[PDB]
Amino acid sequence: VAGTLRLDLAAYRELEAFAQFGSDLDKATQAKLARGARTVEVLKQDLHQPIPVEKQVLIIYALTRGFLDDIPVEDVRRFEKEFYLFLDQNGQHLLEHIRTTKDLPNEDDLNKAIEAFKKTFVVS
Amino acid sequence: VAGTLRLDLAAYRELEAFAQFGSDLDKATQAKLARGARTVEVLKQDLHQPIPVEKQVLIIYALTRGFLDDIPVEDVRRFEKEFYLFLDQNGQHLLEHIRTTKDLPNEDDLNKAIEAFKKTFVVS
Amino acid sequence: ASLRDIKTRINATKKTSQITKAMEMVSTSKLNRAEQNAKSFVPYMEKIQEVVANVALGAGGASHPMLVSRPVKKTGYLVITSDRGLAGAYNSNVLRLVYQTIQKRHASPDEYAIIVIGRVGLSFFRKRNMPVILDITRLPDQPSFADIKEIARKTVGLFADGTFDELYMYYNHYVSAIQQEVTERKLLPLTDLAENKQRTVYEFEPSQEEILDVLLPQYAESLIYGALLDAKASEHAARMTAMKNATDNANELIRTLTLSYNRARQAAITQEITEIVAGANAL
Amino acid sequence: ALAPEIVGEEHYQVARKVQQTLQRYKELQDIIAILGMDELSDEDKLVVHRARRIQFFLSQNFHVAEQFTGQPGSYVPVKETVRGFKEILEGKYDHLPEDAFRLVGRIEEVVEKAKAMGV
Amino acid sequence: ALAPEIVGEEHYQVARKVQQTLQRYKELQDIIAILGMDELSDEDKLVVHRARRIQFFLSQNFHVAEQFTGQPGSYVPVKETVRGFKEILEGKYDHLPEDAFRLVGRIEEVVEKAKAMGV
Repeated sequence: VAGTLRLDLAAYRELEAFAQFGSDLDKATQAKLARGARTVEVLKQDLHQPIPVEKQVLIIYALTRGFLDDIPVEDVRRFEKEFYLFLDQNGQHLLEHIRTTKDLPNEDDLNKAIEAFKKTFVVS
Repeated sequence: VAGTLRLDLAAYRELEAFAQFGSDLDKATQAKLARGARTVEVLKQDLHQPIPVEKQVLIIYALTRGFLDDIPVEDVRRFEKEFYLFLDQNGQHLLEHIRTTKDLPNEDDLNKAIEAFKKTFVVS
Repeated sequence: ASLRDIKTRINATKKTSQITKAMEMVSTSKLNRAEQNAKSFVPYMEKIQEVVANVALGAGGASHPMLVSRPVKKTGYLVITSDRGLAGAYNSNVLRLVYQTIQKRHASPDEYAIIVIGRVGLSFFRKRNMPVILDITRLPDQPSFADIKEIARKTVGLFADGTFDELYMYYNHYVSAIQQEVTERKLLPLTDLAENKQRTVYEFEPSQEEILDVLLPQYAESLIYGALLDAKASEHAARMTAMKNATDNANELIRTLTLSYNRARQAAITQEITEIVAGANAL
Repeated sequence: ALAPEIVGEEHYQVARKVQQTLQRYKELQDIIAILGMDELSDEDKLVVHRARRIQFFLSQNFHVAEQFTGQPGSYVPVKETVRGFKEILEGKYDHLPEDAFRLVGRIEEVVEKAKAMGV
Repeated sequence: ALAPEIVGEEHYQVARKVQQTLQRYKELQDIIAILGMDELSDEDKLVVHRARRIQFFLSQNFHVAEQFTGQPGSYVPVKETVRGFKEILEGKYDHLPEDAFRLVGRIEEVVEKAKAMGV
């Protein structure tokens, strides 16, 4: 997932020089700007709060596959926190699989877990 | 002839910016862009091949007197190359006149010589 | 600051100048293509108006020149704006004048009525709370009569059947390519005309009234279309001048930042030379 | 000492939001200078509107500056500073003139000064 | 070495044309980003269509990148690469997706990758 993150962030930073010219641009450009802003909000982190890699990979997957694109920008931090809490009680097999095999779990199962959490998430 | 050449080159270098969409008659397309384009084309020179001052005078006079208005921009170089040979073949009187007196020859004689050459030239 | 500090801002401002100049060129070509439609439209409007000059005179009318003038009930108002900004106060003048005059002359949402063209008008009226009835979100940079024809027909039909009292259009004219300003005019009742009679006895093959009843709506649509063409020309001229002034200001900033950078780097260099000389002298 | 566990989460949030708004206002200066104020988006206009007022409200009249200027000076508790800046951030005083905030103490003196000027 | 008699007339022609197309494409990024590419003239849109493919074709998979990616490398002769660029310029491959041209060797392998992805 890191390659996809790099590509998205590079496109965002290249296009950022034009975001000063209003909110009306080519229809793909504002979507790219929204994705870049969401990545910027995800990469933020508080002090003395290290994150295990098995949770980092999951949240970056959720970001990069577009599961986060319906959530507004200012709710991303709360989404990440609630998502870690949800993963603590459910989908523990995902964490164990990643932690023991250094690879992503079943594709369909991960999507199902993301959808299950997105159902119980609440938006402001 | 150098003074006449200078202004055309300066005007073209000034108006190079608006080349994509020119519609204001000559101010945008004729004798302000086309003349400059042909000037730039005749100022190109091949490597390690100098040419005599009389032939330079002939070609610059031809450019400035509008005798190249009909030639396409991509054929001006071949026009000049053929014109040098035509001069060597017929304009010995004009070339010797310049090489001796350091002055331009008769206007009508020179114009009829270039018109005779244009009769034999073929556009590609 | 540092040379490293200065270079980034110089780069950003140079890129801004580039973009503004490119947009200025595009607006110039758009204006050149935009004036052609006004040239084509003038004969149609004049030829319809000259027929009106004898058909619509000497008669009571079909409630258009009768001045039905219902005092206050959602009398219509036409607002024509752009869709993209970068035009300076072009849209601001129109929206400001419309809001002020309509708030001065009207005070009840039932007395109010607005028809808006372009995205920014809707985007501003969402900040406000005005009762919009219909809209056209976008129009190609070379709008034809047929492009706006259906909405013009809808609005003129709403004027008909007594639903709408009378209409005013608010849009920008241009004194020249460099100056653009606002006008408003009272459209449907048609209080002014001129009188000449050439075939006044018999131009009326079905009848006098019937041809007028359908000729008037088409005339009003033509008037709205002409106002639209003038608004488009004003918009393109406004973006031309706005980008020109923006590029000029950016170039001024380039000049100032460049002088500062060049003067700072020389002080740094002479500091380095002083250090070298003193170090040599110490031994 | 500017850490949440030391001064309180409310204080930390207010300080960080103030600094963020000021940094955005600083970054917008060149585009304001070249492209004009009106070309700014609706959010950036609000950012500038709040940022100028915060920048002016940071000023204060000191006791020992009574010699330079006739104003007697003021002493402002941290709680009052936090509450006033929070109210400014949430847009309670967007309609007051800019000069009302300059060189005063607590938030209420801004209201009194605006009333004196007629707001 | 990029001279007509050193590399050949065809090689010089192809290289000069590729450089011209890329340089022209460099002027349209901001315009395309701000105003939708639909407002550009028809020729310019086709120029952009070709420039994207040229840029993606300039990349190549290396033998030493085996460790970095897991894909074996390729060696492209100069005659084959100039013919491939000439074909792309003259348009007998405008019907393929741009993702096909990335990190690949000869022009035939581009068609093979496009067929693999399902064109």
